[PDB]
Parts: sequence; structure tokens; C-alpha cells
Amino acid sequence: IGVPIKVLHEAEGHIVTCETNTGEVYRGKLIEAEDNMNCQMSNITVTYRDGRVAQLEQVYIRGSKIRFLILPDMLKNAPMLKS
Amino acid sequence: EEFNTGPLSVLTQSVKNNTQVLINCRNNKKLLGRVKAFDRHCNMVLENVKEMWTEVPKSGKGKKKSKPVNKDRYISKMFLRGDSVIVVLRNP
Amino acid sequence: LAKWKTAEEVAALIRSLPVEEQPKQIIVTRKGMLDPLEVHLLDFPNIVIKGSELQLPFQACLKVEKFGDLILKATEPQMVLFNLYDDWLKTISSYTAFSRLILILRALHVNNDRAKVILKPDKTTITEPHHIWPTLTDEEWIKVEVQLKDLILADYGKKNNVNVASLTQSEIRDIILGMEI
Amino acid sequence: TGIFMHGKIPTLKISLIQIFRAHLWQKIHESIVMDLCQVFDQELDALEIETVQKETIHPRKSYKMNSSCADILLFASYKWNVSRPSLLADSKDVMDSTTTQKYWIDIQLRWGDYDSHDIERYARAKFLDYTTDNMSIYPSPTGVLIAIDLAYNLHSAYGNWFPGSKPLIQQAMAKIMKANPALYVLRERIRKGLQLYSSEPTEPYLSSQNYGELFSNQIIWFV
Amino acid sequence: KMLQHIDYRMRCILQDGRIFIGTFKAFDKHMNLILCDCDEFRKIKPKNSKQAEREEKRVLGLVLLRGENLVSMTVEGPPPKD
Amino acid sequence: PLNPKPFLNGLTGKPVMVKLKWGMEYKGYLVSVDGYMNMQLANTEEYIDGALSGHLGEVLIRCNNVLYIRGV
Amino acid sequence: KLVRFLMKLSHETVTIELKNGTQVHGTITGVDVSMNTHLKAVKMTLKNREPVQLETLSIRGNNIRYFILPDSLPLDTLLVD
Amino acid sequence: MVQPINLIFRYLQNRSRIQVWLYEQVNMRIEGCIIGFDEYMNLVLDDAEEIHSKTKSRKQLGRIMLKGDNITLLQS
Amino acid sequence: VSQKRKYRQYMNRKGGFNRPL
Amino acid sequence: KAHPPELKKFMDKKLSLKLNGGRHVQGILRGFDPFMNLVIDECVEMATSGQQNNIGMVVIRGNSIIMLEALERV
Amino acid sequence: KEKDGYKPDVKIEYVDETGRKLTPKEAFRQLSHRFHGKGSGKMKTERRMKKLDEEALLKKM
Repeated sequence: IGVPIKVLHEAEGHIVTCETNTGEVYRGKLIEAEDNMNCQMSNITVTYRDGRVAQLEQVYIRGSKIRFLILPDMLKNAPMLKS
Repeated sequence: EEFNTGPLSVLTQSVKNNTQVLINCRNNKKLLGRVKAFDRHCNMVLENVKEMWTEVPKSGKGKKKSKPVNKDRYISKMFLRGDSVIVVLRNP
Repeated sequence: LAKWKTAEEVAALIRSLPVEEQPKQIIVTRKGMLDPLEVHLLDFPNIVIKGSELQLPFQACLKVEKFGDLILKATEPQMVLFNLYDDWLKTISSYTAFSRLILILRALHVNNDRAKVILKPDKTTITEPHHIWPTLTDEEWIKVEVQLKDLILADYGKKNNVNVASLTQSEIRDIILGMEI
Repeated sequence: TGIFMHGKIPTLKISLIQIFRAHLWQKIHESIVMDLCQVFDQELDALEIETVQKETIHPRKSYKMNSSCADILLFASYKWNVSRPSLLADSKDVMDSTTTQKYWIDIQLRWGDYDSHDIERYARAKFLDYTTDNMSIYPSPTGVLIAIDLAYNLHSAYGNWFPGSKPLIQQAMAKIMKANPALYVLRERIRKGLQLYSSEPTEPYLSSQNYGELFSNQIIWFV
Repeated sequence: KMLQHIDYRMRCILQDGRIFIGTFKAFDKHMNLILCDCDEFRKIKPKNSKQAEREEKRVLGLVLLRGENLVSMTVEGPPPKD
Repeated sequence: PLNPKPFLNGLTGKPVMVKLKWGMEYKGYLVSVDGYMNMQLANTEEYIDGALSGHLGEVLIRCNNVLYIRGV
Repeated sequence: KLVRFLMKLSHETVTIELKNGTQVHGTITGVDVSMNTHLKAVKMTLKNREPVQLETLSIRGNNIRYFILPDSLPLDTLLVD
Repeated sequence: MVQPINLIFRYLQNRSRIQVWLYEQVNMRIEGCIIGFDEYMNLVLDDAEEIHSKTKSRKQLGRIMLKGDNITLLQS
Repeated sequence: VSQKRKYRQYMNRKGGFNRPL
Repeated sequence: KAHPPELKKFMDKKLSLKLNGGRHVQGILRGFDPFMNLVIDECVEMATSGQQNNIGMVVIRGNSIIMLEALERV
Repeated sequence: KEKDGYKPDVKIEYVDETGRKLTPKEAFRQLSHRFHGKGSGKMKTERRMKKLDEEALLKKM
């Protein structure tokens, strides 16, 4: 379990966003983030490829279908500059 | 032992005799050439390959009116990564 | 003298042409030509000299005014260059361009003036000075090709004591190429 | 060379010298030894051989007819079951009650004339003579001798055999006499010396079913 | 050979054509990327354009990119002071 | 009562038609199947969209691209 | 394993066509066991775009369609174990 | 607390009919009754039939075996 | 594969009459 | 080493699955594997044609599953 | 002898360092070069290298 998965381990309970394989992007606050990048998130807005906005208070996205994950720069400093 | 009776016998019987194989790849380019080697993933290093695919001139008129043309290019020695292999075929 | 003269002239042309553009296969329409070639082009063993079981009516060019007039009026012997496909290489394949060209040549050989009026489906189409055949697109080319093919087959049936519907596509192809079924 | 001249036939002498100029006998023997060693290397795993060794043959050994020496040495990694010395063409051979680790191969070229062009007998006699010979040094008593008659282009071997060696040597010798560059050069030189050539089958005059090749990459001209 | 590229301003191409440039700080065995300072591009990317060199651009900041969607890397400039 | 590798055990040598995910079909006597279910077919004819475009001979069909196997 | 043939190929100027059609012509510097190809002196033509000169590239190994090796390569002494 | 393999376990304990739907080929569906499967989730199926939904075509297949990483669903 | 046929020297050796390896 | 996806929060819950080819599905979760294949009771299909298609107990391969939304409050 | 019993697929081939099948005459010339431990002259070296890159240029197009 390398350093990026430890970073998303240190993004638990924080404001996080995930862009998905189909193109939807999901901006909310995470609850659980596992080894295989599965993310159960909360208070979250869904933005489709339509450009529309939706909201619901929880979601659970599969890890391989994640394209990427917007993390907050709370984690940009500590402590992984030793990497 | 069972290296020579499995479904990769098409490849290990074609690399022994150094005969040419036809490969329909994933992006529908067709590789004709002799296998220099292969492995589990069908990572076939090939010699003297004709890579034959199809094009259209892609609306050279402005009215989207043309017929597909057969293009090919020669590659001397290639290392085809074997995920993009769909089918390998020994010659008749 | 004449056989070895034509052999040495073609050999001189091959010599003048750079090696890259030099052929490796030479097919003689006349069977009584290959042997003097075999003698004379010995210096270039990389070429393969063979005869052609099929004969192409290239006298059609002489019958055509342009080439015939140029040949008759050319006082000094020369090595004139031309391109028998006007611009068809960019439009169609080389094989089909050759098929169209030989169809036109055979149609002209069997009936020059009729073949000329057919080659010009209308009197408005023209051929540029740098061109030889009228500038036609795919549809007109196909229509005139079938017209010339049917004219050739009509002449063959008239002259050979046979009908036109009794020949398969293999026979039509070999006949237009110059073969005897 | 190994040629023996009975009487002084100066014209034939000069002709043979011209043909065999440039150590051609040595070149042929060396090429044959190397090709056989390459084949043995190819089939080492199947034959359970340890290694193939190019024994340092004397440079003149090719035409040292009175004596001989070993050419190739097969190291086994095991004790094989060898056979009594029988002709290469002897399909039925019995097993000799012995086993060996080192197996030697000898190659003997001969220039057979009309009288004595029997490769089978010549190889048999030479093997049964050299093996018992006091001046012939061989790594092991058990081995094989392969004789090639150049003049009549014949081949045959006699000595002991171990499983697989017989088919291997048979097919190796066949493909040898088919496609060895040294023997090819010898045959071409003999043909040139005799001024005897072979004809050709004209040419497949382009037909309606063959014209399709006209538009290949090769540049073609119609005259 | 990627530890010779840490903390650089790296240009990472995705398999959709959505290009990133940012701080190549952490990578993984699957080449899962962690990029600070990263911005995104689709259409025009700069070689001193006749109109403007950076449009079709979005701020994102720090990303975890999954290695499944990742293609290539290139450094564009030296690392900053901070 | 019959699991997949027993099934492919049951049809090594009979004419089948294996369908790719990309719509191609392959008819012929298959020779062998590995653990990943790559397929070796002999005497193959390739059916593009229900219409054959050619007899082909011996083909290896990679496991990542088959959609199903049909016993004809 | 054939990838071991590629990591013997250090310092060769090969082109690589990817699954996105992008042809990358450059001197290969490093190969992983997953064919993660690190290249230098890179001339990368992303297809439907003009080619770009870049000093260093690192292709992920999954996204390689094929390699293109030059004429002068001794693979008979390279694919041995 | 049941599992997916508990459902397909109970389902080839039923031998009723099911329809598999594929990865990304949303119009393509295949109906069949499973005879057997194991852990790579390749399924042999009884007298299968491809139904194209947007034209509603039922091309008969027979004894089939379909590859595991292609399915999106099995609806009874 | 094929290896260059390792040959030897006959004349002007300056060595022993017998063969080197 | 394949750990199960952490889904006892979502057991017996009304969830809307998104599936691969732009697809959608709704139902009650009944379990999983480490591969996140989900078994579903009361499955309503909910295609993009707009009319809602009930099935019942279905099994969904975990490869095809993009997202879960727990429509019920966990 | 109680021999093994099989078919040996003996294949003897002569190839260059580039993997190209070698003609018999050129093969013999190389054999002779290796045998006498000596090579050709400067002009012949230039001629043969020029022929090699000539065929290379011809075939590249």
C-alpha cells in the first residue's frame, strides 16, 4: 500500500471530489476510502456530462471506475515531502 | 511439455518453423509477419511485418464522398505488445 | 541488325535510367525479342526477361493522333515520355487504371473513330494538352468503360463466329487482355 | 590433398591442382566438422549430451591418410548404452554390453576412383584399422567414423552408436550432402572444369491469371 | 527513473486527452499519481500561440490520478522555490 | 451438472462457433483451451455479422476478446 | 518473459505506437517489468496533432500498442536466457 | 446474509431461466438457464438466445458458454 | 542460431608444431 | 488478500446502482463478495426509455458497477 | 541397441550477423576468411560497404 493510497487514507473525513470513468464528477466529503480506491462520500454534488447539478447526502463509487480524485491542499504539505 | 499442446501451440508451432502469422489487432491494423518470439501475454517480437489497415480520405470533397483505400506500411523489427492482439493466425 | 538494334536501344535507355528506377522484370510482347535481350542486358543480371502470352494493342497509340503525329513528325530519334493514366493514380488503383487503359486501347484498335466518340460521351468534355484521355470522373469513366467493353465484345463475337452471352468473366478478362480462349 | 596418382598423368595433375587450389580439402573437412558439431549442439538436450568439443585435430589430419585422430567429442553427463560397430545404413543393430561417457566422432574424406568407390567397405576398414592402430590416438575406445567419398559424392559411417545417434547422423549427413557451401563450391568448380552446364525451363510467360503480379512493388516494364 | 523526476512540474497525459501539469510528488506501483499545483488542459497547449497560449484550462489544485487512466509524463519547467 | 472447463473438455474436436465481443464469429473445430480460455481453432471460417468473409485455417483467439462459445 | 528482452534494450532509438495512436520516437532509457517505458530525446507525435519535441517521457506500460525497433539490432544474442 | 455465488448456487439449484446483460453492449442480451459455472464466473447456459432489444430479435444459440468479465447482470 | 566457424592457423605460427585449443 | 468492500452500511438498503454502458438500476442490497458483485432484491431496472421494469432478485457483476447511491438513509 | 525412437529435425543454415540467410558462395568466402585469419583490401572493403548501404537505401523506400 504505497504513498498515494496512504494520502487518500489521510483524506478520510475531508472534502474530496472524484471524476469518474464516464465523466461525472462528485464533490463532497468522504467517509471511507479503501485500498482499491473505493470511496464512500457524503453531502455530495453530482455533475454529469450534461453539465447539470444534483445533490444527495451520500454515495459509494467503485475504485477502478474513478478517473481521478481532487484532494484538498490541506494534505499538500504534511508529511509526504520525504517521499 | 504442455507448452506445445495448449492454445499457444499456434504460436510455438509458428516460431519453430519461422512461418508468418496474420494478426488482427485491436485497432484493426493487420500485422503480417514472422514471430521471432512470444510469451504468455503474446508479446510477440516480430520480424518483417506488413501492417495493413484501411482508410478513407475523410471528406476530401467537403461532401463526405469517398471509398475506403487499403494502406500498408512496412516495419522491420517490432515488439507487438500482446494485449492488443485479438487473433493470431497461421497461414494456409 | 534490327533485332539487336532495338535490344541495344532499350538497353541504353535502361542504362541511362538510374538503378532505383531500373526494372527487375521486363516482359516482351513479341516472342522473337527476348533472346537478343538475354544476350544484350547480360550486364544487368538482376532483371528477369520473359515473354507475354498476351498481346497489348499498342498500335492504338499510333492510331491516336497525338502519339502517331508525334512519331511521324519526329525527324530526330528521341525517348519521348508520357503517362498513359492522366491523373487516375490519385483517384483509383493502379490495377483498375491499367484495366481501363487496356480496355480503351483494345476498343480503339477494333474501331478507332467509334471508340473515339465513345471515349467522348459528350462533345463538351476536353483533354488538356498535358493529358491524353478526356477528363472524366468515376461515373462517366465507368459508363464509358462498360460501353467500350461491350463494343469490344460485339466486335469479337462478330469476328469469331460466336455470340456474346456465352463467355464468362474469366473469358471476358482474358479476351480483353489479348488471350485466345 | 588426399588424392593418390597412379603414374604421372600431368594434364590430370594440373587439372586437379587447379580444382583443389586454396586448401579446399582442409576447408571441406573443417566445414563438415563444424556443421556436425552445430547439429549436435542443436540436439544436445534430446541426446542427453553434456557438451560438444572440437578436438584439436592436426592441421594436416584431413589428408593424413596413413593415420588419423578424433574430430568431435561428445561429453554425456551420463553413461550411455553403446552399440557394436555397424554400418550407418544398418537399420538392425544389437547393443554392446558396455557403457561410456565420452563418445568420439571421426570424419574421413576420400577421393574414390572407379576401382575403390565403395564407401561402406572403406569406412569399415578404416575404422577397424584406426581403432586398433597404435599411432591413432582416440579419447575413448568407443566412437564412430563417417566417410565421405568426394569423387562419387557418397557417405556412410560404421562405428558404434548410442540411441538417437543413428537417425541424427542419417538426417544430418543427408542435409549436408544437399546444402554444404564447401561441397557446393567443389561441385561448381568440377562443372566449370568439365565445361558441362545445365539448361533452364524458359519462363512462365505472363498469363491472364498471372498478370496480377504486374502492380506489385517490383518495377516492371512491358516492351 | 521516476525518483529522478520527483517534485518536478510534470505534464501527465491521460487516456482521454485531459492533460495535467503539476507537482510530481508521489507515485505508486500502479503509477497512481499525486500531483500538487496541477492544472488541466484539453484543446490548446502552449508553444507561444498567435492568439493566447493558455485557454481551455481549469484549476483543480491537488489530485490523486488513478494509474488506469494515465499515459505519459514530461517535465515542463524546473521546480519552484517553495 | 456440467461446469465450464468440463464443457470445453467436452467439445475439443467438434465444430463450434465462438463469438468475440467485437461481433466477429469463428466457426471450426477448436483444438485446445488453456486456464485463461484462450482458444486454438482449426479449420476456421470467420463470420463477420452473420456472413462469412473467408476460410482461414488455424487461428489463435485470445481470451480477453471472446464473448461466448456456441456448440453447433 | 518477453519484457526482459526489452530491459536488455537500454539506449536504443525506438519508436512506440500507443493505444491513442501517438507515435513516440526516442532513445529508450528504462523498462520496468510492466513495460513502463522511460524515454529520452523524445519526438512525440500525438495523432491529429503536430509533433512536439520533449526532452523526457515516461509511458505507462499498459498503454503501449507496439514498439518499432531499428534495422541494426542483434536479437539473436538478446532473447537468450 | 447471502452472496452472489449463493444466488447463482440457489439458481442452478432452481434451473429456471435468466437473462445476462453485457459490458457496454446495452442492446445485446442473452437468455439462458445455467448448467454450470465456477469461480471465474464463466457460465454455460441452456438453449441460449440472443435478444437484440432495439429490434427485438431472438437468434437461437443452443448450449452456450459465456465469458466472465463480459456480464453486467443476470435477471431472473 | 549459428556461430562463426572457429578456425585455426597453419603457416607462420611461431608456436609449437602441435595444435592450440 | 482481496478485502471485501465495506458495505454493511448498505445492507438491506434501497440503492440506485449505475452500471457501465450509461445504465442504471434500483433495488435492495442483499450481499456482496470481495469482488463487489452485488445481489439485489426487489430490482427495478429503470432504463433510459423511461418506463420502470421490476425483476426481483438479480446479481450484478462488480466490474460493471460504477456507483452506489443509498436512496434510503443509512 | 534399443535406440530411443524419434525423428531428428536437423537443420543446417548459414546466416549473417543480421539474421539474413547467406548465399553459398559468400558463406564459403567468409569460411575462407576465418580459416586464413586475413581479409581483403581497402578498395574491396569500400566497394562491399558501398554495395551494402546501396541495397539498404534501395530497400528502405
